[PDB]
Amino acid sequence: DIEITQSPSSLSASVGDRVTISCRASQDIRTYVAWYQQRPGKVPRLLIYAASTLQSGVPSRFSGRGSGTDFTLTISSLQPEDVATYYCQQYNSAPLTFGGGAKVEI
Amino acid sequence: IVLTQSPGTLSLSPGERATLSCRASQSVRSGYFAWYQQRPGRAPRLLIYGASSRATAIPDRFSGSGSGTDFTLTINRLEPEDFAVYYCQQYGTSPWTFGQGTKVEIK
Amino acid sequence: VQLVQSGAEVKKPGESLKISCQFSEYKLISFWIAWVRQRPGKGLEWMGIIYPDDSDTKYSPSSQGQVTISADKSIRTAYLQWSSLMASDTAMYYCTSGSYYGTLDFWGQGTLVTVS
Amino acid sequence: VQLVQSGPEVKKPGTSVRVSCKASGFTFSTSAVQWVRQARGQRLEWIGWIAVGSGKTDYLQKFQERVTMTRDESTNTAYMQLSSLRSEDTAVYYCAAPHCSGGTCYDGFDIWGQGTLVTV
Amino acid sequence: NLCPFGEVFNATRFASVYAWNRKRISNCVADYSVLYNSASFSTFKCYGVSPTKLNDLCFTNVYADSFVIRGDEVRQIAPGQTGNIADYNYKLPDDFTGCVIAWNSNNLDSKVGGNYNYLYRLFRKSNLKPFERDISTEIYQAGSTPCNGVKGFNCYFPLQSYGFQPTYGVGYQPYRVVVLSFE
Repeated sequence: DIEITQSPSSLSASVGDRVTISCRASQDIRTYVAWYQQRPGKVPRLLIYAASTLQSGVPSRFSGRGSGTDFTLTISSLQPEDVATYYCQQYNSAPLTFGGGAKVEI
Repeated sequence: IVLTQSPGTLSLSPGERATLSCRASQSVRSGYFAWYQQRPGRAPRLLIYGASSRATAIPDRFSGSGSGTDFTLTINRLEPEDFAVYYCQQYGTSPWTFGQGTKVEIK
Repeated sequence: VQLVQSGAEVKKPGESLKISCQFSEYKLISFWIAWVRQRPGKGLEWMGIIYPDDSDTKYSPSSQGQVTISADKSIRTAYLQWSSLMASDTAMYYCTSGSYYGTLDFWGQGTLVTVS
Repeated sequence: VQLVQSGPEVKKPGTSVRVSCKASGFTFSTSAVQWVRQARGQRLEWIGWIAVGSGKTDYLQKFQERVTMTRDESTNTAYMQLSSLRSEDTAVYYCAAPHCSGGTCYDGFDIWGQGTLVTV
Repeated sequence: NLCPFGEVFNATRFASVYAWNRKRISNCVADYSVLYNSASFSTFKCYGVSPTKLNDLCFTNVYADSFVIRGDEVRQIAPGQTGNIADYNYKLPDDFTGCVIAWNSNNLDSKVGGNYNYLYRLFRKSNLKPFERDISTEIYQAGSTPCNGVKGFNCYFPLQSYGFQPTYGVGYQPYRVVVLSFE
């Protein structure tokens, strides 16, 4: 399989701060990493396609970056709306594995 | 299949016939048994196929007869050139298994 | 495409289960449905994928022999079929669909499975 | 027709060796490459084999989990990826492929590459 | 009286290259404008006819052969080519008079974990005669020893799956190919 290891499980930042969440893959996946956001109660929401492309309806605050082994989701000035958990999925190859969680609390 | 080579070590002279008898546990799928010669340092070279059909470029001094479980390799004019370790193999549906080598010894 | 699921389930460890998910009238043959599992507190896990139009199913190694995934095209519903359950299956199950690349764009509400 | 292996790959325990055999002259699409192992002063030990056409690999059960085998038919080669090396894998590795010229293989593994000594 | 071309190019699924589908077109009014004046076709290459001149000619039969191959193997769909597809799956005559239309169909025929519905023949004793195909699944005999139906050494299965995946490179991504031959 392909193993995904993420950033620290817990991140805390102030409102308006810039937040980075990075995850790395065991093998080499070209750019096929999606980024999902799951609010504490709601269903997870897909944010980012192959790391760069956003999703319709997502504010342009979120930004994807990286390639090969390491990928990164970055958030500009924060709001209380973004206190969710963030997962990075690799959809290269078979078993599309998920990373860990990146809890964010203001 | 767990093959074996009965003659152990051949302590012969380069004048007499060398017999290499190879005995399996089960049988083999048709003509998939094969013989190989490995000189002390050289990579093994293929000699024989299922029953008698020798490989290309093999000198005529190498011949062998056998079917089913039992197989045999014969050397008529044993030579200093022919002093190596001879290995069995089967290509059956099982994981292919070699045989414990037989070393031919001079005098 | 919208995805509506069956509902909350309460079972016993030996019980077997059927979980349903409806489709909103797909158009392409490359219309896959993935089932993902989120145990309480733990993160999302990708169980398996199915293509209803040809009904071709792929499983993750973890859930190969444990679960089954079917899809009745006529009534337009996929199912996660559980054999004899375990206490380790008290999770939230999501029926998802998305792009042909395998990304999970569309999510249905969660089916909450509890076994005691 | 000929077949040449890689060079010696003396490594440390726990590493992984990618042993390569490159073949010339064959219609390699029909050939099969078997991989065998022989310690110093010991008997040959079969490892596995590759059907290059279908690319279907059959391993020995002892080596089933540790080792994988691939082809890369574009370069007409054959690769053996051996995982964490226990101390026993200090042996000479051999490829064997038959005369498969003209879409018709020749029974028997006659063509053998010069061995590669891998030390653990 | 338009032609069934809508049921060929816009078909749901395409046959495997080793068992390529053939459909006959006759007693019909053919509109090749809808084909050439479409950007969906990555490859649109005609031999013996001009794409604009096509509407100006009449033929007694038009054979549409549909299948699915890789991106790298599109080149083999041409008169006088050598390769897996040309030698063992689909051979075109050297005096070919017709068009070849191939377009990338990754978002149709490639599926997560590998699409194993598409197969191609690996081996055959002799190359295919032009416009001739065999759907035989008998265990290929590579050497002298009779196989007797036991797969193994020199007893290879003749068909191999493409295993299409959506994350493959453009070379290995599936391409749907329709070959129009005019007679």
